[PDB]
Amino acid sequence: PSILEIRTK
Amino acid sequence: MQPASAKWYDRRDYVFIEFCVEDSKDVNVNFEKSKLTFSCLGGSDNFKHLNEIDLFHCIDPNDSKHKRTDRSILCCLRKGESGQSWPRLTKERAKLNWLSVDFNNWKDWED
Amino acid sequence: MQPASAKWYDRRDYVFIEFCVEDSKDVNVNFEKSKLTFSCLGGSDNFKHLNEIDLFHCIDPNDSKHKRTDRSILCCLRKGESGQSWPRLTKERAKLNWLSVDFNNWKDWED
Amino acid sequence: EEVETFAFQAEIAQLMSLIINTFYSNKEIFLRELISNASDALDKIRYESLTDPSKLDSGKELKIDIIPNPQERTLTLVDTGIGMTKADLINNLGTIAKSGTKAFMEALQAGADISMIGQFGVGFYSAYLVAEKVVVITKHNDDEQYAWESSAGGSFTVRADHGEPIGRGTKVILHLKEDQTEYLEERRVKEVVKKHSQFIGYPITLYLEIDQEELNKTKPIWTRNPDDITQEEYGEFYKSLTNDWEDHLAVKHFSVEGQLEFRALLFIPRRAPFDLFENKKKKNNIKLYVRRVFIMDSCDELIPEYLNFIRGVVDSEDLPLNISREMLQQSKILKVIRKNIVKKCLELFSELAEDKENYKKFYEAFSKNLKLGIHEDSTNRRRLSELLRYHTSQSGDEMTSLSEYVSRMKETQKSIYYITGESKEQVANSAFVERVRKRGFEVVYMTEPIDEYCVQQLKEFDGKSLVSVTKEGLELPEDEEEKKKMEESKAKFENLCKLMKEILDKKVEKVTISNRLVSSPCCIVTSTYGWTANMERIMKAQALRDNSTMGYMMAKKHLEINPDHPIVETLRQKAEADKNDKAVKDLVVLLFETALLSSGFSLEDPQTHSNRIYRMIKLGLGI
Amino acid sequence: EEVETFAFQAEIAQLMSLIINTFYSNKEIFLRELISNASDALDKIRYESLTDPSKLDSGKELKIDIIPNPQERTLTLVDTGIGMTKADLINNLGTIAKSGTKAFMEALQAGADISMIGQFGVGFYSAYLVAEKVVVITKHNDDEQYAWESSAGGSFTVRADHGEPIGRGTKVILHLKEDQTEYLEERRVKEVVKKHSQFIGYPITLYLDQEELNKTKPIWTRNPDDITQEEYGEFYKSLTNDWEDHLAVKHFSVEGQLEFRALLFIPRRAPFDLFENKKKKNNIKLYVRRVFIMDSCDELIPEYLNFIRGVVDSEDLPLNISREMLQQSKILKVIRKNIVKKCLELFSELAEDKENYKKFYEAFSKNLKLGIHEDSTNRRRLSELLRYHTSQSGDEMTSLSEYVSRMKETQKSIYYITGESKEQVANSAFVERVRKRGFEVVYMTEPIDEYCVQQLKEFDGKSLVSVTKEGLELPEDEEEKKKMEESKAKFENLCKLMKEILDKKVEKVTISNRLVSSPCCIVTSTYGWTANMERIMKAQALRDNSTMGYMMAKKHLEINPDHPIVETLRQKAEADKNDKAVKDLVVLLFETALLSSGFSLEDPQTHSNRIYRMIKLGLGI
Ligand SMILES: Nc1ncnc2c1ncn2[C@@H]1O[C@H](COP(=O)(O)OP(=O)(O)O)[C@@H](O)[C@H]1O
Ligand SMILES: Nc1ncnc2c1ncn2[C@@H]1O[C@H](COP(=O)(O)OP(=O)(O)O)[C@@H](O)[C@H]1O
Ligand code: BEF
Ligand code: BEF
Repeated sequence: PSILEIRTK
Repeated sequence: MQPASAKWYDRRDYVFIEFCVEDSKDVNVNFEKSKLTFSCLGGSDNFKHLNEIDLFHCIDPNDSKHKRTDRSILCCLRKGESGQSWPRLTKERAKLNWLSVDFNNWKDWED
Repeated sequence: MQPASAKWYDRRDYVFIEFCVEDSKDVNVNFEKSKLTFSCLGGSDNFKHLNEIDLFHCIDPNDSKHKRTDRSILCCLRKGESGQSWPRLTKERAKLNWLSVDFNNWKDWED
Repeated sequence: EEVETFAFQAEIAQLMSLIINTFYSNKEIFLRELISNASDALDKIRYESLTDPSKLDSGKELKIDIIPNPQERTLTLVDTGIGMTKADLINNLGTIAKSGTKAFMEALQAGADISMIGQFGVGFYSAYLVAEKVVVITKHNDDEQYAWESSAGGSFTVRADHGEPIGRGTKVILHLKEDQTEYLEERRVKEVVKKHSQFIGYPITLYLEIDQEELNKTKPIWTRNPDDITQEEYGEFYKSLTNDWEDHLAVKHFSVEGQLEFRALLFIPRRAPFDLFENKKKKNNIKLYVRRVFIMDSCDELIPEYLNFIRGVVDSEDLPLNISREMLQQSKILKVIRKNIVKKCLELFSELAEDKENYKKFYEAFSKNLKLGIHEDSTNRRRLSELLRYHTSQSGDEMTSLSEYVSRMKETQKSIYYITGESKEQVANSAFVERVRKRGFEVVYMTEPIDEYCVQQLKEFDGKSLVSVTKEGLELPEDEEEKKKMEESKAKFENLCKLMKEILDKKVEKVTISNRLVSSPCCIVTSTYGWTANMERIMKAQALRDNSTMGYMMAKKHLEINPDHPIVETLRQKAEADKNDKAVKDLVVLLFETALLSSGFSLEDPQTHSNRIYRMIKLGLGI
Repeated sequence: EEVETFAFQAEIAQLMSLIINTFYSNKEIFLRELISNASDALDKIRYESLTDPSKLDSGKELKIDIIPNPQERTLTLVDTGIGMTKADLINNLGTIAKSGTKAFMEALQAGADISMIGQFGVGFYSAYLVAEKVVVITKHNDDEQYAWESSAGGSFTVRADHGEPIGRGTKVILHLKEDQTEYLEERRVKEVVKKHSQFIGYPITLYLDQEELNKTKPIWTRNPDDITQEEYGEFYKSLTNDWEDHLAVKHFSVEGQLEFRALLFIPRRAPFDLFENKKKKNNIKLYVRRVFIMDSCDELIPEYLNFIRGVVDSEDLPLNISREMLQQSKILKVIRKNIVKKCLELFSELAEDKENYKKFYEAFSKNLKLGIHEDSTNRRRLSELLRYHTSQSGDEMTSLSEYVSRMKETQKSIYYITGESKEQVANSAFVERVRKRGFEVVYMTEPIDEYCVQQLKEFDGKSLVSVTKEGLELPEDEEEKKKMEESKAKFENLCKLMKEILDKKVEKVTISNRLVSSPCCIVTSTYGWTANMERIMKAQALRDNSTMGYMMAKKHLEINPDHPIVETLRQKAEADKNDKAVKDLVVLLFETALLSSGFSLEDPQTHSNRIYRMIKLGLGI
C-alpha cells in the first residue's frame, strides 16, 4: 500500500 | 519584598502550581475563588517572598492541598468546571517575568 | 607516586597527548625514542604525579614541543615515519586504567 | 539517634571539565554565545536608557563588532553595551551556573519591551572550546576599566587597567588554538554568523581590511503586525531568505496563543524545485527560531512529508531547550506544532482557491502533493479533496472541480462515474464510456498513476459514492422498457453464453450479457473485490513489492457481449447450426484476445496472438 | 597596579535545578541508573573478594533485588555489594560532580578485568526525577549501618541507624510521587528493565515470587571459537522473539583507536514489513558496557542492508551527558564501513553452500539488486552475488561467473533480454536468431533488474549488450555478410516506400539480422529508454511529467528479408506505388509488431477496429 518510487536516473 | 519564581501545569481536573524556594519556613499559602496569595520566608539570606496571582477562572479551594517538600512548595488547585482548558494562569495578558510553564509535566490532555 | 590522567589523539604528521593536571608546578616533561616520562606537582593535594608510558614506534624527539597551561600540559610529538597510523599509544596490549582517547579532536585523517 | 546535617557542595574541578568536554558537541557555537551575550548587554543598556537619556553620554551608537587579528591570533569582539563592574565580574564570570541576565530580568517592571537570551549560566565557558586563556576588558559608567584574565585553570584574576578608554562596554579577546586558526577567515566567519545569528536586532560589523562590511542587513519582519507590511516587502524578505529570483506566490501570517505560543510565516514557491521527492537526508524547510536564534531545521515532526514544498519560518518565545541549546526537550510538544501548521496550510490553499487566475500555476506544480496527502493523511481527507481539479467529458480543455460535477449532475444519477487510463485520447474513445456518453451523463477522466492511490482511499463525496465504469455492476438509470428488453435478450442468448464459457475455461469466470456498449463488440471487465484492470499495470511495475500477494488478489475477469453487433449476431446462428464448428472455436478465441487488448490488460506470450493474425493475413494474401 | 587572584565557585541551587530539569528527557532512566550503581557495587565486592577471600564471611551470594510496595509508596533496591562507610557517604553522595567509581578504577593493580558503568559523577540525582525523598540505608564491613536521607534541597542527613540488620549491602528506598505510581506494576518495571538494562551479569529479582528478569546471559563477550550453533539459535530466539532458528551468523571484532564487538544474524524468512515502515530502523542496536544506549540512527546501516539484525558492543565511546546518544557523529562513518565490509563477506562464505544459498537468494534478492544500484563502491562485490535464469539452464538458476565460463570462443559481449515474465521473453521474436547460432541468452524479469542493468554496464571485461537495442552485432561469416548486403541491395524501394507511408511513428526502415520467423520487430535507439524501461517509468505515480518528452525511446522498424508475406508485398509495392491493400497491410503489420514488442500501444481502439472490420470480410458481412 506504500508507493515505492525509487529515484531513478 | 519580591515575587518568587513559579512553574505551573494543568490536567483534566486540577491546576498545579509549584513554587521554587528552597528550605522554606512558616509559609502562609491561602487560596481564594479568583485570587491566590503566597507569603513565605525562606532561603539562606532570610529574605521575604510574596506572590499575589489573580486566578484566570473560578475554582473550588476546599479540596485543594499543598506539600511543603524541602525543595519546592507544590500547590495543587481543584478545577471548578471539569474539562475547561486554561490558556494562561493570570487574568491580565501582560507577561509576568517570574512565571513560566513546567514543560516537563505539561501534557495535552485535550486529546 | 601515582599516574596522572591523560588523553591522546594523532594526525598525519604529529601525535598529541594532554596530561590533565591542573595548576602544574615543577613540570618535568621528557621525550625519548621509545619511552615517555612525565613528572609534575600540581593541585592542592600536592601529590607528585608520574607517568611511565612506553612509546609505540620511533619518533623524533628534537622536533617536539609542550605548551604548558593552567589547565593541562599539552605534548605534541613528531611522528617518525610519515603516514604510519598509530592504533594505540603504549607497546603492551594490556589496558592502562587512566589513558583514554580524546574523541573531540579525533579525525579519520587516513580517509 | 543524633542526626548530623550537612550541605550539598560541588566539585569545581570536574564541574568545568563536564561543561567543556561533554555538554557542547559542535565547536562553532562559541561565536553564537558571545554574540548573544553582547545582545544581552545592548538590550540592558537600551532599556535602562529609556528613563534617563543621559546614560548614552559616553557613547551613542549601540552596535557589535568583530575584529579578527591574525597577527595577534585573537578574535576581538568590540561592543558598546552596558558593561559590568568589578563585583559583577567576580559574581558573574567566576561562578559556574550563575547568570546575571535572569536576575536582571526578574527585577524589572511587570511587562516591558525586552526579551533576553540565556538563563542557564554556563554559556560563556564554551569559549574555551576553541580558545586559550581568555581576556575580558570592561568599563561601566560607575567604575573604571578592569582587565579580566583567566584560562579555566581554577583561577580568574581581576586587575586594574590602564589601556585605551572604551567609553561604555566590554571588549572580549580570545586566544585561538594553533589548529583552530580557521575562524579568522572571511568565509568561515560569514557562514557561521549567517547560519546562527543572522536575525540579531543590532548591526554587526566585521573590521577586516579597513572596510566596515556589515553582515546583518536583513531584518525579521515576522515580529511586525501583518497589517503593516505590504504584499511587496514579503517578496523582498522571501528573496533574501531563499535567494530566489522571483517573488512568492502566496503568504500566510498567523499567531497562536495559549500554553504554547509561536509566530509563523509560510511562503508557497512559484515553481516547484526539481528533485523534490529524492532528498531523504535533509529537508530543512520549516526552521525553528527561539528568541531570534537558530535552533533546528531537520525534524519530520514539524510538518508531514507530503507538505515538503512549503518553506517558511516559525518563531517561539519560551520553548524548553536542551542544555546544549541545540535540541528541543519534551519531543512530544511537536504534535501541537504539526497540528497547528497543517490546518493553517489548508486554509492558505482554501483562500488561494477563490483566485482562479493563478490556481492553474499552483496546481500544475503542486497537484501530486495533494493527491498523495489524500492517500496518506487520514484526518484531512475531507478538506483535501475539494482542492482537486479533474478533466471531464463536458469540459474540453478547461479543468473542472468535483463540486462542479455534483452541481451539473443529473437528477436521476445516484453516484459519480469515473474511468482510469493512460492518456486522455485513449480514455475518451474507450469502449466502456460509449453508453454513458450516449445517455448524456458526464464522465470523470483520471489520467494519472497517482489517481488509483487517490481513489482507493476515496469512497464517496458529498454523500455520493465513486463507482467505476470497468467493474461488475454499472447500474445505469435505466427505463423500465429496457428491463423487458434485457429479459428478451437474456432468454434469447443462453446457448451462446454456455458455448463461449466452455471454450473459455479457466480464463473467464462467467460470460454474461452487456449493458454498457453501443457499437463496439465484447469488452472485458473485472470483479468488485480485487484490483481493477488498470491498477495491475501499476502494481506489477512498482519494483519494490513482494511477489507472494500478486496471485492472491489479482482479479476476476468477466467477458461481456453486445447483443446488436453483426459479428456476434451471426456467430449465434453459426453456433446453433453446429455447436462444435472449428471456425467458431477459432473466432471466439480471437475475439476474446482482441477484446482483451482493448482493456488495460496484457497477455502472456503475445506471439500466440501475432501468429493468429499472421495466419489470417496469409489467408487473405492467397499464400 | 594590583592583580587580585581568586578561584571559581558554583551556585548549588542552580546546579541542582539544572541537573533535575534540563539534562534528562526520559523520566524512565532512574531505574537503569540505580541498576548500574548496584552492578558497580557488585563488581567492586567481587574484585575485592579475590586476594582476601574472607570478605565474603558476612554473606556469599551476589545479587540485586527490587521490592515495589504499593501500600506505602516505595521502590526498594537491595544489593550485596561493597557498601559504603560514613566517609564514603559524606564525600560521594553530597558532592555533585564527584565519583568514587572513577577513583576506584584509577587504582586497579595492572590490568584487572573489571568494567564499571560510571564515569561522569552525576546520575544518582536522577532519582529525584520521580522520587520525593530518597533514603539510602547502607552497611560496610568496617563501619556500622547508617541511614541517609535528602529531599534535594541543599541538605542531607547522615543518621545512625539501629534498625534491622542487612549484613553487607546498600538499600535505596525511594518515595515515589503522587502521579508517578505507574512504576510499581510488574509489567511496567519488567518492560523497562528488559528494554534498558537486560544484559547485566548479575541476577535481578522482582519480588511480587522470584521471577528473574534476565535469564539470557550475553554471548558476544565469549570467544567465538567456543560457541556451538545451538547456543546461537537459543540466543537468537531470545533476542528477536523468533520461533524459527537463524540462517547465518558472523562474529568479528575490531582493534585499535575505535574498538567494538558485533554479532550479525540473517533471518530465515523475510519479514513482510521491509521497505514499508521507513520510520524506525531498530534492527541493529548499540550497547556500551552491556547497557542500552540507542537504536540504529540511520547512518549505522545503509538502506539496502536493512534486513541484517545484530548487536554492537564497546568499552569506550564519547557518550552525551544524558547517556542516550553519542557526541561526535564521525564514529558512525567508520562503524558503517566496517559493518558493510563484514556483511559483504558473510554473504561470500554463505555462497559456497549451494543447497543453502537458494533459501537465502529466494527471499533477499531485491536488497542485493538495490545495493548494486545505490552502493557506488561495492558493485564489484555485489556483482558476483547474482544468479539468473538462462536459456541453457532450465529450472536451475546460474550465476554470471558461470555464464562467462560457458562463453563461446568468438563471443565479444553478454546478451540479455528484459520483459515482464519468463514465458514471454522465452518465446519473444528477438532471441529467435541469437538462439539459432547456439548463443546463451540471459533472462531478466523482475522490475528491479532494469535498475540493476542500467548501472552495471560491465562484467569481467565483457559489456552487457541488449537484444532490443539497435546495433546488435553477431559473429557472421563472409558468405553471410555478402548475402545480407545483396538482400539490402534488393530491398531499398520497399523500405523507402513504407517509410513514406508512416514518416512519423518510425524514423527508419532497415533490413534485419536478428529475425528468423517473425516478419518484423521494433528496436529502439542506442541513446534513450529501452522498451520496458519506458513502460516501468509510467507507473511511479510520483515523477516529473516533463522529462518523458526529452529522454524517450526512438523507434526503428525492421524487416525479415525472407518471410513470404513481405516478399509478396514487395511485388505489389514495386508494381503499384499506392495500392490500397499495401497501404493497409503496412499499417496493420506495424501495429501487430508494435504490440508484440512490449510497447504501450497508443489509441488501441483503431487497431481493434481494423480487426473487427476484417473479420466481417472473413464472414462475408
Ligand atoms: N560582553 C558582555 N557585556 C556585558 N555583560 C556580559 C558580557 N559577557 C557576559 N556578561 C555577563 O556575564 C554573565 C554571562 O555568563 P554566562 O556563563 O555566559 O551566563 P548567561 O549566558 O546565562 O548569561 C551574565 O551575567 C552577563 O550579563
Ligand atoms: N548501592 C550502592 N552501593 C555502593 N556504592 C554506591 C551505591 N549507590 C551509589 N554508590 C556510590 O555513589 C557514587 C555514585 O554517585 P553518582 O552521582 O551516581 O555518580 P557515578 O554514577 O558517576 O558513579 C559512587 O561513589 C558509588 O560507588
Ligand atoms: F550565553 Be548565555 F546563556 F546568555
Ligand atoms: F550512575 Be553512575 F553513572 F554509575
